[PDB]
Amino acid sequence: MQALHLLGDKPYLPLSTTWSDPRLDRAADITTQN
Amino acid sequence: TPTYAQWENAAGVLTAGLNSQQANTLHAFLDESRSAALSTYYIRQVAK
Amino acid sequence: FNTPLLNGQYFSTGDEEIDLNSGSTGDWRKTILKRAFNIDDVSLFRLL
Amino acid sequence: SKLENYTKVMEMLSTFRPSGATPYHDAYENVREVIQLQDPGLEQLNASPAIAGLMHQASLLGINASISPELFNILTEEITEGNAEELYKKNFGNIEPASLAMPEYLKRYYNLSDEELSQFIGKASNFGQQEYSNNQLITPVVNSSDGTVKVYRITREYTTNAYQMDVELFPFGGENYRLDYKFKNFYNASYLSIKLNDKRELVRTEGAPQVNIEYSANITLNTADISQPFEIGLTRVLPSGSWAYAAAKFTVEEYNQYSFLLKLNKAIRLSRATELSPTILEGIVRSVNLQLD
Repeated sequence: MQALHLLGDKPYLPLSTTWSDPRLDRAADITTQN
Repeated sequence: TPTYAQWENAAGVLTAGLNSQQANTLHAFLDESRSAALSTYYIRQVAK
Repeated sequence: FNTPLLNGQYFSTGDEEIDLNSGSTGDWRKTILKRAFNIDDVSLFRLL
Repeated sequence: SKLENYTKVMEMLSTFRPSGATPYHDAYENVREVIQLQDPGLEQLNASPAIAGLMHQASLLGINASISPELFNILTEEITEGNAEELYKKNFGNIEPASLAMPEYLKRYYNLSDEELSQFIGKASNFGQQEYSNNQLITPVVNSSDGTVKVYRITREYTTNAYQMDVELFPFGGENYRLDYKFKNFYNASYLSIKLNDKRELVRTEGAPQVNIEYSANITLNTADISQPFEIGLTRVLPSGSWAYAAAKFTVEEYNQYSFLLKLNKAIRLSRATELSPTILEGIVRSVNLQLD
């Protein structure tokens, strides 16, 4: 319990996200900058 | 629909027939359920 | 009789009258007797 | 509580529906546990046809499923707009639906697990209305930037050549939408062009859209769009450059969470009582109603 309150509230992370299932071609072109 | 007194009467009559081992398991399960219910009600209604 | 407590009711000697008739469907005290003696209502009346 | 004796307290607790793990009917739990000790599965009850027939099936059977009588009253309730604003008073009391909208607060309230909450929040896209009614669709949308749930009312308004088609709009994310449309008359389009109003072309389809086909498009509509009572203008453009243009406006409103939270409450309490997966319950509810009800 001493280590538990030190860690505190475990963060919630929603599985529903803005990530769009993009094509490999498009994800590559997007991430190709710099 | 059966009123709570009817249910409590049935619970008592049914419980009277159990043996020590089954009564021990029934009481443990009832205590766990009661603890959960009382904790939630206290949080909602009694906690400052 | 008293442990485990049945529906938060404490059993003790009193001047009230308890029915041992099997078909009478007695109060919680009859249930206490049945649980303590580990017998049903008909056998409770037979024991009486 | 001003209650002195134990059984009055357990009677109160048996009906304290506004709290997150009540109502708790103690006598019912005792009876169910005693039955599942003495005759697991009611083999002896069902082996005696007369006794089994003195009961209703739904009564003996609902003691297997651990549905208490007040929980049965909760789950039976006819949740609709026009009573949700007071059935929230019955089922949640004083906690603001804006606070209970936050996933962390709701998970703490139901004492749920994180992965348990995650599948209910996926199901939340089903928890809304499933189809347009009175040209309205009322639906939750998860703001994945913080996971919070927001309820949108979409109000349809046919503006132009409504004899061409039916059109319907169904959000799934922030500025992210499904648009569905279904034609009534045939025009041999060289292509189908669909725009925000007649302005920003959101999708185009080559060839002629056919009658009685529901076509779909994963369009987007942005804040400066959806703050308006924007039109959506569709246009079958024929090889002649003639068109069957048709359009409808779609007003987007943010809306109260009452009817959402009451359905999520029914779903959580049912899943927890029957220890059945939410996917299983969703696969059961669709076999009665095309609305998740």
